[PDB]
Amino acid sequence: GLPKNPDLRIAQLRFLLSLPEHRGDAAVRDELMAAVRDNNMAPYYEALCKSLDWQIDVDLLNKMKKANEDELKRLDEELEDAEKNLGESEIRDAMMAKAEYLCRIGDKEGALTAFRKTYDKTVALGHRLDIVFYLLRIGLFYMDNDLITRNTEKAKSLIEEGGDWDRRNRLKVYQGLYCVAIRDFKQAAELFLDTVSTFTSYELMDYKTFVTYTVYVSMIALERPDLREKVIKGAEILEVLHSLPAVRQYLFSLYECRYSVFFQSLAVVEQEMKKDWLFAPHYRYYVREMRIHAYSQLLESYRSLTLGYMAEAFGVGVEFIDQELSRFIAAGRLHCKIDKVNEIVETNRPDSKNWQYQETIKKGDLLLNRVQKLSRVINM
Amino acid sequence: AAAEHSQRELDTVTLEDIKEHVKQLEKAVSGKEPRFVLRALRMLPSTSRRLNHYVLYKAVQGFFTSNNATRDFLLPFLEEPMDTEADLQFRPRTGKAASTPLLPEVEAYLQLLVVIFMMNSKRYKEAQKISDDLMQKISTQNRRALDLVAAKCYYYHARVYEFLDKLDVVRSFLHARLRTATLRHDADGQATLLNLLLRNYLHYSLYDQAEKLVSKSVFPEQANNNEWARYLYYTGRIKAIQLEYSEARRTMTNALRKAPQHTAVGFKQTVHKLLIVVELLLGEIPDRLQFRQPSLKRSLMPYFLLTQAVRTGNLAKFNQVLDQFGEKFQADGTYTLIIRLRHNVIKTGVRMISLSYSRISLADIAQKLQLDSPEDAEFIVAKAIRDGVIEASINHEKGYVQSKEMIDIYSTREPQLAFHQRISFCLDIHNMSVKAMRFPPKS
Amino acid sequence: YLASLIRSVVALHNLINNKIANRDAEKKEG
Amino acid sequence: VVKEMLELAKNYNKAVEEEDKMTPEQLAIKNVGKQDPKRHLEEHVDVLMTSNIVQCLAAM
Amino acid sequence: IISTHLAKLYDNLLEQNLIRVIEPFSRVQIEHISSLIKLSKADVERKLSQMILDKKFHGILDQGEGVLIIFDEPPVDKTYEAALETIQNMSKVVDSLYNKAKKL
Amino acid sequence: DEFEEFPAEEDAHVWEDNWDDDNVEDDFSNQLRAELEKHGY
Repeated sequence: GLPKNPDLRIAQLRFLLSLPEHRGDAAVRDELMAAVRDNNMAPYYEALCKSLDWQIDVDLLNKMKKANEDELKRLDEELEDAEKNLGESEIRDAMMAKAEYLCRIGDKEGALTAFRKTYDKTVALGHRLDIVFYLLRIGLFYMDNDLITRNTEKAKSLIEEGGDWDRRNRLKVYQGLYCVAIRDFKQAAELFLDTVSTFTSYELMDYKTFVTYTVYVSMIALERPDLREKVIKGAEILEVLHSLPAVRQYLFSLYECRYSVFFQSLAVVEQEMKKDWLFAPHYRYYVREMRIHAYSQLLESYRSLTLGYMAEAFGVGVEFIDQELSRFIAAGRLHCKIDKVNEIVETNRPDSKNWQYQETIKKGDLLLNRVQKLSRVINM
Repeated sequence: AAAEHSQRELDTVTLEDIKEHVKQLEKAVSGKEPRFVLRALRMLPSTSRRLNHYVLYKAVQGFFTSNNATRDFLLPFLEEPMDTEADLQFRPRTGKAASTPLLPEVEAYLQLLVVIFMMNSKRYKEAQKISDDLMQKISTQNRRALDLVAAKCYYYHARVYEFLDKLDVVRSFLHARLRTATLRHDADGQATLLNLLLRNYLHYSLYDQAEKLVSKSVFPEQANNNEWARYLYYTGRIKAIQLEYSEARRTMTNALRKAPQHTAVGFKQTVHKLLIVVELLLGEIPDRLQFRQPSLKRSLMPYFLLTQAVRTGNLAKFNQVLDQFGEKFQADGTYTLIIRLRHNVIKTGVRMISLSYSRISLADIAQKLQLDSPEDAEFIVAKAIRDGVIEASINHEKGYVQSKEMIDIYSTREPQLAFHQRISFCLDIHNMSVKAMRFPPKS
Repeated sequence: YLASLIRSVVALHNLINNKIANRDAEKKEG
Repeated sequence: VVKEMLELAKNYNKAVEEEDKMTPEQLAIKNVGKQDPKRHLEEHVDVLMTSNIVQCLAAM
Repeated sequence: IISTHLAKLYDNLLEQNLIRVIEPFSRVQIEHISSLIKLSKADVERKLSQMILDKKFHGILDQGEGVLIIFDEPPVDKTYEAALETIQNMSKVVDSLYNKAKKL
Repeated sequence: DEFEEFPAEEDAHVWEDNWDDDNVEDDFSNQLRAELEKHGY
């Protein structure tokens, strides 16, 4: 539906070229180079060269820049012609069309300003959203944090006044994609799992990748009861899971309790997470997280399990399984205490009364602090 | 200039604020409630700023002006405005009111404002002469309300001396002046004086001298939140140095909790500085949400590299940080405490091992804590066990550090005792709320 | 304890409501 | 009783958090039906706390 | 169609039979339950693990003694749940008291 | 009531960060690759 301006594929490719091991990748360069020449991205090239120390093609740039100039002039000529002869509908589209060319050419700042001017004059609520959505994509493409949050606030407010379902469905993914990059995974699970059945924003990502993200984020977020009813038995998620078997093995292996393949399947999910432009800063926090759930899930049933069994069940040595439990137990993530002399791990899961009482002290203590904090004030 | 015209409007409003203060100040004197003054004194910091030479002159030409020597004392000490066009005679005292000597509350309040202006004007000596005379005035003055206004001036007077950078001349004065309050059962004045006194003590590192003063003295329980927060930090600083770590955390965390939500970017900065270092020496890795906060982000970043060192236990990294960021610690007054840590990094890892492992064989403890020999850990393993950083028993018969078998607490008496301290405070809050309830004498 | 807390928050709320009451009447007298 | 008092706190939050100021003195008199604010409040606290204290003291 | 559905059966026939066997015992060697069900200890080792995990029957599998500790789940003691919800309730009211305090 | 007595003495990342994240260690796939290879042989 919406335009592919800006192409998030370009952003993902550039981040991949930024990564050390892939900095020398040639296939990425062709695809990144292919996108620039096809859409005539002159300014982005400059930004691309300066960041990655690439060599600028003067002939391409001059022809591109002249093409950009003549194209920009043509839009400028069209804008002037519309102003003298046409009404606000034609100037509105002309200004709206003008910015879209800034998007295609990589001019971050110029695109933001041109669009902002259009939103000032745009009247129809339907057109207002499209420009708002347009800024959001710019933010994600450049990872411009403040822009993505501000427009998101605009989108929510604009939609609430008058919002058709089609745009609200789209915003749900747009809110979600940001959430993955701010490491707010739980909200990404709610946002995506409510639009997996009706994913209509093909601009951001292909459908196979949207479900692939959903399985990645769903597992870290949902508890086993919710994961079963909303992902494993989910109609749409499984269907595209027949074309991405590796993610299928990853999702099921945790649910079916095949931990040997889950850890091995996690190695792929850790490497893949390193290359995505969105899951890059969060890959380490992710592989750690699913690791804790894997351990805690197995220990949920066994009270005291031999560390020899855990190493065999996880297909990892006795030493490594002892180590990770040690590092995780300390941070208060796993409820267990490793007995190294006998190599036996005993679980310390609080009784229902204990946890409720503990919660009364904590939740109660926070409240009494406030009452004391307030009590002093008013009593003077 | 319109800026000063709003300023005099600010002056008159501050005069009206002062007149509000003075009218409330004169209200409390005849209102039979010292509480009223506290409102004027809390606006004091707010009205403390927003004043130039014309302000006090018209105030002192508006207030006082009884031909009393008072005018002769502060008028020369502050620049007098010219024949301003807007000569709004702001005289809350008219004739007889002018004839009547200013109540010790307003005079000090006006004089303090001059004192504040003296501070605001860096005139700590004219304020010194102003202030000590203020004290020389209020030293004799024995009212019940002036103790409040005296208390505020004291810290400013301590503050005027604070900018005077002596702090020993007022060491005795604040030390004796304190005793005047305690022999009066006065509440606020004793609180304010003690905090300024203690600041004096730590400023020269007489922790021994300071540790005594808190030992015999009793801080009024019904004290200002602002003060209660201060005393807790100074006691925390003293306790931490005295090697009473566990109590240092409890007071400092409690001192931090009492910080005036968001006004004092500084106090929260320093306390967190000690809390992070205090916590490390006790074997607890401090909260991470601290180091990311806006106000304390760069301020505590110097301590950040430290707490990362302790958890990593990479002594080479720990020394490297002291070499670089260490010098900055001295100004914060923490270098010494960090030096304790350098030969105490082993404790936490002993705690980390006791928190996760439950029967770790000693030889294994040596491997996971970098201890040179299995024998060396034994003293350290026991010592951490001995010092109550662990809850384990070392069965030397076979070299395994057993951890204590944790019990179902809800079936033991711990939860009841925790509820008692809670209920007693909850009931007390009801009494304190009900006890005051300040039903105004039915008009 | 839960009974004690409810009686305390109600107590404070009653003082805050009362502190407003006499203060508001205090200003309103002028 | 704790369940019944809980629902009475929900109203207490709504009744207070409303704090509607459209003549609040009149609000406190147009909503008097022996309801949430206090009467069905700590009235239960006294019953709940009296029953436990007496029972506990008898127990010890 | 015969595999997915039938497999679900045997995977269910095992549960209904595991429960019948464990009904009497209160602690039974994972080795013994294998003999009754006629399944390898590994097969019952797992199926027990998933049944406990999924909240099928209230028990726990201790591996160091090779025993499944059957037991009874005590209720969630509603009283504490009404208190915890109430604490948050009163936590919100104490907030609205703040706002009344701001008016001074 | 600013405590002027005590003087009031890039990384704009939104997500709250936990201690274990700072830990410096080789990627997980390299651990498993080593762990699997070591027990694999």
